[PDB]
Amino acid sequence: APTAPVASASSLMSVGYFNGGGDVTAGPGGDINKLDVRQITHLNYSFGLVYNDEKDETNAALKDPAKLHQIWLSPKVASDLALIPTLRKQNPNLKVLLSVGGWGARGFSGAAATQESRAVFIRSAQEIVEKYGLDGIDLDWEYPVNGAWGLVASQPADRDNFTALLKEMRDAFGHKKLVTIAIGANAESPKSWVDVKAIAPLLDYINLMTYDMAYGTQYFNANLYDSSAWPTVAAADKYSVDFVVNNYLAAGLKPQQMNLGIGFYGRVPKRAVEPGIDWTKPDAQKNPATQPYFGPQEIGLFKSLGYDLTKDTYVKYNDIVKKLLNDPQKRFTEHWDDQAKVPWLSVKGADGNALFAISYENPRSVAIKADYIKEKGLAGAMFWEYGADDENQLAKQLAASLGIPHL
Repeated sequence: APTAPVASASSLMSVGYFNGGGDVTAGPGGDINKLDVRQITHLNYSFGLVYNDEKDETNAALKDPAKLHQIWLSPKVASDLALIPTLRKQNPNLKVLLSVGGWGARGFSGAAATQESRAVFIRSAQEIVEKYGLDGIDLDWEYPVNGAWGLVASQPADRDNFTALLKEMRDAFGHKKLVTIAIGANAESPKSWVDVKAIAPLLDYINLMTYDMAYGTQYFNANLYDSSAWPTVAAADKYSVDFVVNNYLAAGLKPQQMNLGIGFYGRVPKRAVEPGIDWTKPDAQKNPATQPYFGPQEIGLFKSLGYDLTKDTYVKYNDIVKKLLNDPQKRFTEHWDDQAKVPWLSVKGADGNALFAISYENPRSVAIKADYIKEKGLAGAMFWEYGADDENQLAKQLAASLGIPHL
């Protein structure tokens, strides 16, 4: 122990995404004038996009050749960023970052390719951070090298180009603005996509996207540990939050550099609606490891509730409460998994059998993830996102369980 006491240690972090830009699919984000920021230490306003020359880009605004490699702010994003000072009144020590990228956002591979292209991107970030009085920039490139399985352009040079982009961004911003990233759950991310040891000293912290695991042959979307009763069939699909954290610790990231991402939403597992393939098998597609257990009645049920499960499986927590838990016909039965430490709902099939419909986060499971953050010595939590929460209930539980102090 020290010979003299030290000042009060700063609290754990809670980094909340506010998806004010929205999507073309989901429409614009929420109303920044109604946003309550009392439960967070850092706000990631999302998303800025990247002007790019990828052939498959559909956003015509991003194709301006005069602005290639710069950051694009939609009208809604630019309007909202001008309103940041009004949020600071609720939480004067709040740090606000602009997040650039997101799932399906093109342009990083080209922007990162050369010192010259990186310099254009960085100068754009500097101008935006300065002119809107932000505290820093967050980069959500999904993903260097892998390209989110071909969804965005990618090349092997992305790995070391990403390091260079972050190093040159830190050089330009200095030590008085924040630079952070979101990083994927996939085990291949630290192995092949991102040089975590090289980038960690450049970044204020790293947000782990410890969610979106309800794919392939896996049932749960953000199980803390493996579920004993619902095991994943193909080894490459076997994920848990603890597995992801341990992968990044083994790759050399320190606990104090990582926030644990929490999803304020649920997913219907892809295993319900699409054959799950074990790619290690011969004739893998001919002999699926799992087969869909939803039929037309269950697909139609979700359609009647506003979800086309062939296109997306995402259900906001507020809609889980309103449409599923509070379904007037009480068609969804609630369950708890003792090892995954998350809730899940079943529906009765046409054959009368209970079927695993969706796993998600509730206050109980969020409190458990907060206690795990404390147990593992992590830096705090990150969450996606305010517009999916139900009157900030998950954000409030998270703050209470982490001990975030009040104003």
